[PDB]
Amino acid sequence: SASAVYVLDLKGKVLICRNYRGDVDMSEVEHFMPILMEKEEEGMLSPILAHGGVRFMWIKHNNLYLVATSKKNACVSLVFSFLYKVVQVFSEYFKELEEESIRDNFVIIYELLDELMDFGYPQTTDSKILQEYITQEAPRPPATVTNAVSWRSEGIKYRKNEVFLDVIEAVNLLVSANGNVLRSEIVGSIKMRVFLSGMPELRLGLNDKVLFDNTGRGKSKSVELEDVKFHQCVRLSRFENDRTISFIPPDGEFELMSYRLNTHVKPLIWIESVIEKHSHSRIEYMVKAKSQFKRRSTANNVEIHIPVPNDADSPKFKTTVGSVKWVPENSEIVWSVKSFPGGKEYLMRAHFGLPSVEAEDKEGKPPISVKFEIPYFTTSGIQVRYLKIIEKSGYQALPWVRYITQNGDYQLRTQ
Amino acid sequence: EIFELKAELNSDKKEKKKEAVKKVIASMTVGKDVSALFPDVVNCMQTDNLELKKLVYLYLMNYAKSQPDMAIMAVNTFVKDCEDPNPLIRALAVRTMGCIRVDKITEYLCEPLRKCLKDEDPYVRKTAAVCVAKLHDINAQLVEDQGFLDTLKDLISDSNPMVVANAVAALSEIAESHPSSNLLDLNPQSINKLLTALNECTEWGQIFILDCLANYMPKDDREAQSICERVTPRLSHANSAVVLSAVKVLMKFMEMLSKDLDYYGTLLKKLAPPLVTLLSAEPELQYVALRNINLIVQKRPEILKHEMKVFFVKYNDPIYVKLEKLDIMIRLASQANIAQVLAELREYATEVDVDFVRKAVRAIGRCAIKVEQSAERCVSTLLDLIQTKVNYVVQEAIVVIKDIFRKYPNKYESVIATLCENLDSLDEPEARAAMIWIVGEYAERIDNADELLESFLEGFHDKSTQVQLQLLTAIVKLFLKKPTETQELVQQVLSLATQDSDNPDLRDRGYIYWRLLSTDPVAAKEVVLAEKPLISEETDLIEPTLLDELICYIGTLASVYHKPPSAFVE
Amino acid sequence: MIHFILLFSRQGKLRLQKWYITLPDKERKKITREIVQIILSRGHRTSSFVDWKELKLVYKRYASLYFCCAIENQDNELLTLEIVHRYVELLDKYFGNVCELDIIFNFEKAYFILDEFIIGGEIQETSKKIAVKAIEDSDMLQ
Amino acid sequence: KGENTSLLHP
Amino acid sequence: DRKGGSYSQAAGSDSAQS
Amino acid sequence: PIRLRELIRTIRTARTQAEEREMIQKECAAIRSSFREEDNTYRCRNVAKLLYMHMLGYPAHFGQLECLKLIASQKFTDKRIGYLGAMLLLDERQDVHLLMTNCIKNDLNHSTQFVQGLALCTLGCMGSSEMCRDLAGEVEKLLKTSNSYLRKKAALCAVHVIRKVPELMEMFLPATKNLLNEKNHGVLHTSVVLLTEMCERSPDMLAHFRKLVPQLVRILKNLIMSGYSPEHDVSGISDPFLQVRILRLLRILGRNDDDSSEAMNDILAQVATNTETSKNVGNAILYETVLTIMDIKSESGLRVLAINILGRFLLNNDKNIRYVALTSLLKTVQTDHNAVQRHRSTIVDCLKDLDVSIKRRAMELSFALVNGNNIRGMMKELLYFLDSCEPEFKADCASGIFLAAEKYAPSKRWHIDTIMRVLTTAGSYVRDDAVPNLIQLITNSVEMHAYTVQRLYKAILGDYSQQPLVQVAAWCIGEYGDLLVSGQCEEEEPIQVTEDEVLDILESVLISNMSTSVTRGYALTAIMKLSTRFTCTVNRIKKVVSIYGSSIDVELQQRAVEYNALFKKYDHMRSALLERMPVME
Repeated sequence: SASAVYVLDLKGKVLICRNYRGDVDMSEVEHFMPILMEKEEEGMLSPILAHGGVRFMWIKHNNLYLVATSKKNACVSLVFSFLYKVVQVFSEYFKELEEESIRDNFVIIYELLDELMDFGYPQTTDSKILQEYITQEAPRPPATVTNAVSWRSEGIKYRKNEVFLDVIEAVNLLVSANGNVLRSEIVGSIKMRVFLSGMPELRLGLNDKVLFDNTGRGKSKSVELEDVKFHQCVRLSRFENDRTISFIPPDGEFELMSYRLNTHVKPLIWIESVIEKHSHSRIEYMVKAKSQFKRRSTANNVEIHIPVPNDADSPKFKTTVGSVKWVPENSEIVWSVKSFPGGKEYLMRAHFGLPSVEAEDKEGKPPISVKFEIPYFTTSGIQVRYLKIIEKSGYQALPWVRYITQNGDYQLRTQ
Repeated sequence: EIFELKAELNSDKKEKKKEAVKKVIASMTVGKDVSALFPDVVNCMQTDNLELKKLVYLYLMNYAKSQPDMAIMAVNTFVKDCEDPNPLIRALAVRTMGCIRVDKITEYLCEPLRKCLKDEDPYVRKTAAVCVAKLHDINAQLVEDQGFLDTLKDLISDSNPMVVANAVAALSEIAESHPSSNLLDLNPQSINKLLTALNECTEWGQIFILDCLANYMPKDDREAQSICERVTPRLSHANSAVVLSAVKVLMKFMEMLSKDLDYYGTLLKKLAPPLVTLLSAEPELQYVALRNINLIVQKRPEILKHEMKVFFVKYNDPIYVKLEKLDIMIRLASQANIAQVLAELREYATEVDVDFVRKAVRAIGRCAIKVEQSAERCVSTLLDLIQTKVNYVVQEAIVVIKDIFRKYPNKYESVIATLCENLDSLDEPEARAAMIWIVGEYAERIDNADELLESFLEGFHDKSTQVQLQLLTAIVKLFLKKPTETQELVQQVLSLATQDSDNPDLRDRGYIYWRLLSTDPVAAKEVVLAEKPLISEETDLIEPTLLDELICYIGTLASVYHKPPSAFVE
Repeated sequence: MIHFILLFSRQGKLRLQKWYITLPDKERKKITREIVQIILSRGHRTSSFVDWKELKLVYKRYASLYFCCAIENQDNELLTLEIVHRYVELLDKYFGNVCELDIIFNFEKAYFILDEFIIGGEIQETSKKIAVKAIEDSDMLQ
Repeated sequence: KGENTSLLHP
Repeated sequence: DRKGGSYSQAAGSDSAQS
Repeated sequence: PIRLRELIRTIRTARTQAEEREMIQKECAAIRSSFREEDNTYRCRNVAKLLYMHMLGYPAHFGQLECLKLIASQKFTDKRIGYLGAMLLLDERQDVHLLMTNCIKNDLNHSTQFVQGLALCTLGCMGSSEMCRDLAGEVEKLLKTSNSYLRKKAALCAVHVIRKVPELMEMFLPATKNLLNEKNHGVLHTSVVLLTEMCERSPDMLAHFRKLVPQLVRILKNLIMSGYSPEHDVSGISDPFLQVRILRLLRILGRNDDDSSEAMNDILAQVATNTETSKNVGNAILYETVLTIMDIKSESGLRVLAINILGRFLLNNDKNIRYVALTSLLKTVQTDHNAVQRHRSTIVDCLKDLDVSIKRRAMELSFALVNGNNIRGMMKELLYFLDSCEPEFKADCASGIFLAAEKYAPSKRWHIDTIMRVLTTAGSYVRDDAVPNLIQLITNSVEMHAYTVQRLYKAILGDYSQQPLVQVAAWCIGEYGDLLVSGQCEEEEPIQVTEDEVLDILESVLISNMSTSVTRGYALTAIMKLSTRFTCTVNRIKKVVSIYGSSIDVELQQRAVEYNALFKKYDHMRSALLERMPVME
């Protein structure tokens, strides 16, 4: 129940604001900046500010704070969802999120803000649907918004019906400094880039553990996703009844389903780090990386970030495989590897000096994070079975999909 | 500038009118008071171009309260535009009519609102529903006089799921501001009809549809079972707010569910994966998810019993998320994951957040106090932290030890020697007072208690009132226990706190202690050094009456602030 | 003696800093932040004089960039303003049409001029031409 | 701008 | 080619489940 | 070798604070790499970049040894950079300037006049407790030289050493003898400053330093006569710094002697009329002369002229002039207090001024001008100012009002009423430290207790969130329960006190969430004392004490346990230790 959603800037200047209820004076935005400065300087800064009886909820964008003031006990979650939808719409319409576009497309920006929500109640959220009525370069509103299918525009015609899927894997590993992995969760991501003619209704079928058990085929390798969240086009009733994944695919790239379950397998990369840090004399980086993934798989663009000392200087690198570059901006050593075949073992020996003068304050021990990304690898073993592409006119579809395994929250606690 | 803009706007060329409108819009956005030119733009309002009409409407809405008198020259244009064949123009006019905060302007807009109430366009229906809600918020009496309640009620029973959701949201908002009199509650048929359109409502329509169920109170288990069965699919929605609304609805319905039936177990099993999914959301919604979990934790704590790994704060997690993670872990602390909690707290004590370090120390102390099975582990962790040579950590460990001693001091005699020499030079009032109290109450395992208290007696008359009282209590306890080595110390303390102490409460305490010492030293052991009863810890659980009310208020501002809905609004 | 002298801009950026009192770095930063906040939250008719922490915090900025001084409560107030005006005039004469851009670029020269003008919070050069001649001679040395 | 302006304008 | 795993053809449904 | 200008431009090109920090770290990495290699060619540029970064707010701990290495270098630019680094990033608590003593000693005998002056300035700016001990001998050696450009530096170094080491002033007595004939203004100013510092440090040199009064008077007369000069003449004031120093020395000299005051009386009289205050320098000189006259035993005419000058300056619209006049009036509060009463209207009007400093000065002057006859009249004005005072001035106004009431209160009843009104109006602005003073004042007064007890009872039932007022009310109840309610042992006629409302109020305060554990202790002590003081409501507080003995606070729990033990096992001895506490000053 936000009173007015506004777009601010890094210097406190409001790029654009649009009142929806009018219950709060527009001059309250001036006090938002001092309140944020005080909260940050005292550690009490939070996304939802509070200026007396009015709460100033704001989120940090690429360059501006999307502040949405409110007065009553409105749905904070609803405000957050509206802000996320607005951010997605801005990203779709504007390729850049900075002050260069905020002051460059205000003519269409005002119309989009007016059309998106009214009186604090969001009404339009389809970026593709909104692009059919609001353009920066007007006809009646499309019937798709009025119709039940607001995620599949009818009448779309394509020369070919090719859909590019994406089996994106997220390997999140939380290895403590004691050597044990605490948080080992893998989040699936079934994203498809559908480009076909008409309004096809995808009939998804994969190797799910629940589906195999229900059909009686619970004996092969089936993925038991702890959390499975369908997209907007996905029908909740069909999945609730018999795990029937039937929905109308959108026009373009969209996230249909996203698996989320814990992992009980060994890490794909085993990283052993050593710290022979002399007392203000030198430091040793006994970093050893063991690839626990299958030898048939290669981790392309592997970047094992090793945090070096804050005041460290004059580093010397004695490694075996992979380029090592010390970036002073990040204050860490990135064990950069172009391609890392599975089962590889790379040994590195860092050595640098330290200033004689001791530091006045501690710097902390940031965790070691790697940026491995091995495509065409399915650690979870979930295999897609079929995708029921049905059209009223009738056409032969040629769906495509690629499985990509990358490194997510794969942080390693430092000693 | 202003004169040139006025001359351009007073011309018959559309090309210059568009440029003038763009310049005026840029000036207002740049922070220029362009309300003085509002009457000039009034003449250049009825234009065929759709781009300039939106700008004119926006300028009028933004220049309506500033110049209410000059706004009387816009009713005719709105009335003319309220019948345009283009649905977009009608929707824009409906939105602009409700956005004008004019008391004398909404009076003449009732006829267009009545005409557009039966608008065939679903977008037009939504726009009229929004305009009716805006008019009712501006004038509840005007809305009642116009008789729009019947039309809003009949809107929910028509086609257009988006328009139906908008009408339901408008009705809920009107009833939200209403005094509960003549409520818009509906029977099970209306609930079933809304559930049938729930699968057809949009992302925003789902929230509006689920908000209505938050007010209805089920009376039968079969109806509750059907409602739970229909709300179960809502947990598989990518919209986090829709997931939050569905969780709130399920929790509200669980207040009438029967634990004997298997529906409660299935609902509990299906709620944990939703919580796990919500915990990995965006940082802005992470705090909301944590607040919702904390609010629902006190109601059914057996749902998230096995959800402990996800409660760990991430390295890149925000400060607000890090603070909430510790509270979630403390609320969900159990003996099964005691070792994991201790390991996380030990890792959380090596960070650089001083506030984060203090919060971690407080959480560790709360976990140690709640569960006596890990008391030895907590004591060992506190000793290691004290040996960590951290000033804030040292004060936190001293406070934790002092709190633990008053709670479980039966087997706390093995730590007095270690804490006897732990760099007592710290001047923190919360740590020095705790150390003094621990020494006074635990003045048996330390053979040099009198010598340690000598250093703290140099500035007793100007240390602190609480510190002075604690030192006096420790001296009295030491004299009562061992008066051979503290016979002169008690007299010195009485002289310093009775003659050179000007504190009223401190002076009274010193006088009482002196009177007790001069009356009967034998009785002082049974009067001053008595065995205190069990200390009643402050229960962190909210009151049952407040918990039930917070259950209905799910997703609102009151859940993050942990305050009553009427205790935070103005 | 002047405890500290700091040249701070209107936006809050500090162009000069010279403290004659030995304080911790965190404490010095906190004091500077508090002084900037007090100056940034002060009007144009406040007399340019503040008794902060029992210190005569005198603020008088002749341009966008402001200037501050901190003297003990034992001398007159107008003397600080006269000294500040004299220092500004000497800096302008040494540089020639001093602006904010040149102050950042000539930070080392500004520090040298301040050292040659006032040392330890006390006035070191009463005349305006002798100090300028000495600064020019020192610069010409290489 | 406001930074290129003279401190005293002399 | 393309980094992240080459695109592969997909079926229409579980032919082995009727 | 990145130049400082390039770094400044790069910093100016950065937008985000994180981006600025990243750029600063990127530059510092190269700087540290160059420093670790023992680079000596482009060391000046690295030093300048490091100084700019340190001024920008980045750590510079690693860049300390490079400054020490460059300080002992031979290049003039390197020496200047090292001196700047030592002055900026070197401090007494740094501990890295200890090795710089050898470099300073080596540079102390340098032939170049720029290196020696820079070293002297650095030593003065970073004077330490141990460096001055090993550098005191060198400072005195340069003090007897004839270098005009170095005489001021030597005087400044001596003054800094004396300030840092007050026990080293004994070695400077014979070095400054016969130095009042310096033609250069800087050398004379340095000598005057050194003499003033020596006089202010200890009074042993006042007699020896008081002999040069005629020379100082003649110098001041000559300077006043020489009103035209190219150097030191700003805004028509020639050598304003020298005149200010002379006025300060005259004020500090002879502050308690008659011959010194009489010798400089003519100079003060001539200056008080032969000076124009149109510019800021003239106003400052007039203020300094007025302060010197006020601080010395001057003539009645000088005092009248100073009062007239202060009164004329009080009407000036300048905020700085008004602040200076207020400060002068506050300084001359005890002295010429009778003549200060003529500006009562101005003092009252200054409270309403739109200047925070002006308002504070007016409030301080009003507080210092409170006498034994205008206290009653000024009480209403003080209450009005406190009621409509700024949030930062409410606590100070309340403290000043309490001090004025405790110092020159016309009567105990009026003072008690004023204190009660302040406590009711102060709320969260009354300092907690004043609570013991108020308790002592209440205990000392033993004649007005029934009215005070009734007022405290009335003001405590209304609100309880005021910690100082709540504590004062609790202490008053505990001390005068025997007088607050009369004949309340059993049921009686309806009166203000019924013997049960006090217990309920105390229980609510103890259980109220608006307790800081200090008022809770006072309430518990009052409840315990009410067992013997009050005999009407008995056998009911024992249950509360037993229940209150398990409180979360360790001290509160111990107090509750002791109270329960006393109530359950020492019922007959309760009155044996409840005697009234003694009253002392």
